[PDB]
Amino acid sequence: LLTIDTTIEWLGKFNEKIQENKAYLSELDGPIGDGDHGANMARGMSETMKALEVSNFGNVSEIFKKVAMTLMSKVGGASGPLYGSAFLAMSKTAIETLDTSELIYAGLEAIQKRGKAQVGEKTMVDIWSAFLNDLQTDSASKDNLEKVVKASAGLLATKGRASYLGERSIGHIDPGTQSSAYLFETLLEVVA
Amino acid sequence: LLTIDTTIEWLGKFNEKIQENKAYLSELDGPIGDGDHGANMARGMSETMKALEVSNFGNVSEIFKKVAMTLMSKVGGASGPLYGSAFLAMSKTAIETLDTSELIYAGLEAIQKRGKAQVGEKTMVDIWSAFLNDLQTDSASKDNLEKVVKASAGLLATKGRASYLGERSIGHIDPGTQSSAYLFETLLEVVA
Amino acid sequence: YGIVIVSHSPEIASGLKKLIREVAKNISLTAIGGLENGEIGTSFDRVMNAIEENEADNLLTFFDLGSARMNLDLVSEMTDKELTIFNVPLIEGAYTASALLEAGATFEAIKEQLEKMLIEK
Amino acid sequence: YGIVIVSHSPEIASGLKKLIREVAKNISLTAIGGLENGEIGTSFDRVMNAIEENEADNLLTFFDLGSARMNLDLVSEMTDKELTIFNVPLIEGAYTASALLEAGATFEAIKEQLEKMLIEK
Ligand SMILES: Nc1ncnc2c1ncn2[C@@H]1O[C@H](COP(=O)(O)OP(=O)(O)O)[C@@H](O)[C@H]1O
Ligand SMILES: Nc1ncnc2c1ncn2[C@@H]1O[C@H](COP(=O)(O)OP(=O)(O)O)[C@@H](O)[C@H]1O
Ligand SMILES: [Mg+2]
Ligand SMILES: [Mg+2]
Ligand SMILES: [Mg+2]
Ligand SMILES: [Mg+2]
Repeated sequence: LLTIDTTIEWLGKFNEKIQENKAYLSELDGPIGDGDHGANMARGMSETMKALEVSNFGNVSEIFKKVAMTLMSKVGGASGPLYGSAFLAMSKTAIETLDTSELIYAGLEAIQKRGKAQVGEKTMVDIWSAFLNDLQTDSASKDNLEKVVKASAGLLATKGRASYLGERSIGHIDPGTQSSAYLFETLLEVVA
Repeated sequence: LLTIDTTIEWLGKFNEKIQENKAYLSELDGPIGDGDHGANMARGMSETMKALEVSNFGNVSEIFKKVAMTLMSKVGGASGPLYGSAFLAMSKTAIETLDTSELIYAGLEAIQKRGKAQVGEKTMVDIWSAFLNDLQTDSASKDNLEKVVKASAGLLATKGRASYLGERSIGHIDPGTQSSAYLFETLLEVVA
Repeated sequence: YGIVIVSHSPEIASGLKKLIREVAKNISLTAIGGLENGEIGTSFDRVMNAIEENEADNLLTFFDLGSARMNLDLVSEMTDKELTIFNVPLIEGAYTASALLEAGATFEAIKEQLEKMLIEK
Repeated sequence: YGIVIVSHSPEIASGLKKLIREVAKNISLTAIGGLENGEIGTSFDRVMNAIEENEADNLLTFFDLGSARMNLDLVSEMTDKELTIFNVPLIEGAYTASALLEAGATFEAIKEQLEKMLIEK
């Protein structure tokens, strides 16, 4: 289970994956969006890591709450309300339990509530769901994460900016799905 | 039937009525529009009178085409396209005939084609149709024109800016119907 | 009652307010567009701001794209003001609601009219 | 193909083109609003010009209010350029057309999507 120190470790590694791959995420957001997802996430996570440095946390719930508010303020696209609400729910769950699948469950439920996406609609919901299912079957892995990211290409987008492209969204990897893969891949590294 | 001279007289008279009543026309356009009908028409008709001073027309058709194209350019709401199309059709008709009822017919037809309105929809169509039947039945009069202006108050607007107010458009005289009344009463003044 | 406009664009927000002011001079009206840097987008903070800036306690709200709606939803959950978020065209919906509100339409009649223009945002 | 936006507002027109340029950098895109003096309104001469100014010969066109439509319809009868006038929401409809056209959707496919969002203007 996560702790104050490994949570801060996890988010730092996530910020690193985000900064490293920011051009790629915005590239993914080109054919099926407005070409800003990487930029959006880089800003939000740079600001998040700044905000975590100056604060002194009593618990993990506090960390998640700080993540939620920073992303909600500093990300100007859909990923803001989405990740922000994911982290907010995880913040509330963390007061009572730091069980990894319980947290992810809180986050998924909140993303689905916020954006109203079902599984298979070509959004980050797809990987949040696949990753939780894997944790519940003790089969979560980076390989399985990458599988979901690649699988996102074949789907028709029915939510968000991508949905405006109809059939022309098929053949393009979803940027939020990719940024969510980085999230879980770094999680697995520190949590295992 | 109109001549070159009584056409120029008509339009000068019409312009005078518009300038003198521009505030009332915009006032009528308040509760069921954006409060500009008077100013659109005033703009359109001063420009039209300027245009007629600098030209030396060879027939009535030529005058109508000039009016048509000036109002199209210089009336800047819904009334421009409609009066514009009206005078343009009348221009074409004026080549074969200067029978007043045939001119009003062509005008009414172009307005209906342009704005898609039927009689009873609280627009200027209502008075163009009534004025036409009046000419045909040899019963056209000022009193019969005010009849239809006053009668527009109780019609539900199903076209134009007025239509956004639904039933809240009832109890309000249509500004386009009023400006078309001035058009027709000044015509009856000079046509005989 | 008041009207709130949320757009990805500061220019759309500004131009729509002016369009609307021509038919609704006296209504309580707020428009917000874009992020704090003038770039295209929407944020929780700015949506919340527009909600609290509006003089009214019961707010009819309008947006362009889905992520703007999400920010309205979030604000709705955090304010004691009563927000209705309408899944209708931004320009045409806000314009319809404002003109009606100016002219004295009831809330119910406005909603009746907006129900008629529901689009899959 | 080309996209023409016609608004009563210069700021809507400008804001909408910017929003759209984020998803359609390469399309022929013309956006006009307001009168010559920048006041709220629709100038026939500007609409006519904007149809000439666009480099394409088949034009997908969008408007806010009924009078804007009438200018488009007038201009349509006065050129050999093929105009389609879409009776759809200005922001949502123009955004949809522009995104689809940038991604290489056919005219027919764009029309099929826009038919889904027809409003009573
Ligand atoms: N309604 C939704 N539900 C769940 N996820 C969504 C929704 N809309 C968008 N997303 C996610 O957001 C990502 C795009 O994020 P970003 O580009 O930052 O926002 P925007 O689309 O506003 O520019 C998509 O790749 C998708 O995974
Ligand atoms: N579709 C239409 N068909 C016929 N007449 C119309 C139509 N739309 C508007 N009108 C007329 O135009 C008048 C409004 O003129 P004006 O205020 O100058 O234009 P706008 O409504 O664009 O500001 C109305 O009073 C009505 O008589
Ligand atoms: Mg994006
Ligand atoms: Mg964006
Ligand atoms: Mg008007
Ligand atoms: Mg007007």
